[PDB]
Amino acid sequence: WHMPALVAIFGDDSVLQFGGGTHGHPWGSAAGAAANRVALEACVKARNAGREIEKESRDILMEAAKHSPELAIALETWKE
Amino acid sequence: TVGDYQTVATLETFGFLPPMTQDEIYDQIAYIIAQGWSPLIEHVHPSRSMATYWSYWKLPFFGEKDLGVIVSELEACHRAYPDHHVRLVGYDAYTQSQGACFVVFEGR
Amino acid sequence: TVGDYQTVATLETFGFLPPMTQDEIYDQIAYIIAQGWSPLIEHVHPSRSMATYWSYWKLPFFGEKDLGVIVSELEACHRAYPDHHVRLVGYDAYTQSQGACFVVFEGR
Amino acid sequence: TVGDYQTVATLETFGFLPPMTQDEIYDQIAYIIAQGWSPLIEHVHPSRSMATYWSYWKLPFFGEKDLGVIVSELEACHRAYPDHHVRLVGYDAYTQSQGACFVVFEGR
Amino acid sequence: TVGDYQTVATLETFGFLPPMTQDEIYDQIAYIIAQGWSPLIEHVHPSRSMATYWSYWKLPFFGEKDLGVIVSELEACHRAYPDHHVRLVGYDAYTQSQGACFVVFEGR
Repeated sequence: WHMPALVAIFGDDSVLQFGGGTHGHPWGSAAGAAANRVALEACVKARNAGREIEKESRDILMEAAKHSPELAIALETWKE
Repeated sequence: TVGDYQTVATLETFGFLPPMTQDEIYDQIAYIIAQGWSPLIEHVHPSRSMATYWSYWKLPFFGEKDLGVIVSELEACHRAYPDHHVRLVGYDAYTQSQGACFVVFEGR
Repeated sequence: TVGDYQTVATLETFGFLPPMTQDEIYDQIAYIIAQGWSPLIEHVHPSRSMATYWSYWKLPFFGEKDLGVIVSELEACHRAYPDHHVRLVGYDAYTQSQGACFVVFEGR
Repeated sequence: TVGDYQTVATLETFGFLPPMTQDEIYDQIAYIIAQGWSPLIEHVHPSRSMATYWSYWKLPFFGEKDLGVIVSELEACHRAYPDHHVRLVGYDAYTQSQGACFVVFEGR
Repeated sequence: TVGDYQTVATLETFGFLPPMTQDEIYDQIAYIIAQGWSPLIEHVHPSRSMATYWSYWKLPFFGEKDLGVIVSELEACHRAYPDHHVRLVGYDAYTQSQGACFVVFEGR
């Protein structure tokens, strides 16, 4: 859920490194990466579309889990 | 098979999300024009998708200040090369970098 | 014809014996549970049998004390990938080695 | 579609030019003979077009001042190998170089 | 056509000539035995014909003075391997080399 907070202020020339964010996914470590990669690109695509990522976090992040079941549970574990 | 994730191929960016509709490209082109970059279109065959340099179509639209003509160009390359990827790229003249790089048509 | 031995392909171990029967698998899994190791199942296409790392399914059964689930869970990965090898692996946490590594299904 | 210049395969020279006419070959052979060079006929399987050595046919025409045999012998190599590039090569004995190396037949 | 020599594939020895008649192989075996060498038979598939070591059939014939068995054992090898080469080799023990190495059957 912190992706809109680490993209709106870190720009695009930044690297996001997780300690337990990837490995702490119930569906293994492979699904953990798909949970952040989908969440990251949704925030960017919302910023290019002129939306406010830091303000519309819930609606930007939730509409990507519909086409991505991994995020559909990643949003539930790290609620909210 | 839930939850069993399989290794899947995306090109570089915006591939994990569903294919872009016609309206999303409108806003992306509006943004890339508003940033002052120069839109540019490339295409290659999916077999050589890992190549460093793609093929131009045709030249970068230097000094282009309207999105109403770009939407026509992207279709011509696709109908000329129906089995090739179509990349929409933006060129930054000052920093010599790319502001946005995402495949628009995945290649039939 | 005798005597002309023809070289044949074996995976790592137990390839020279006939295909494992159900009761043999039961005894092997019971032993692997009794030794305290962690059962683990992998699967790859037969062409990629030389790959260093196989595909997990789904997570290592850390300290499972029931042998009736893995035998049913080994068939699940088999139906999910009926054109793949099905290997059984035992994970030891303290010595960080594998005391049992044998393929179960040859791949239909 | 213009302007879209697509990369195309040309061998060494005159490949950008549509195929040479019969009367043109007469003039090229006359020029080669007038320079004192030695005509020579080579042919290679088109997939092996990248080899630095082709196959002779048959031996170099050393000291030949008649152009009525080269065209008939050039075509004989074509009947013998109808799926081969046909090359006409001129040897310069004094400089140990080649003053004219052009493909006459594209290869059926 | 003459004279335009074409490159042809030969295994190592006696392949430039027509394949040996059963009378010629009889004399070759007689010579090999009379020199005191050890006949031995090999076989591989023609695709891997350039391999360093072939496959034995069945074992070396240490000091065999009966030449009626080799002629029937190669036919057994040929029938068992209808699409494999059949090599007959004469093993010399004192010099640790091979006194003769010539392919007998070319493989159907």
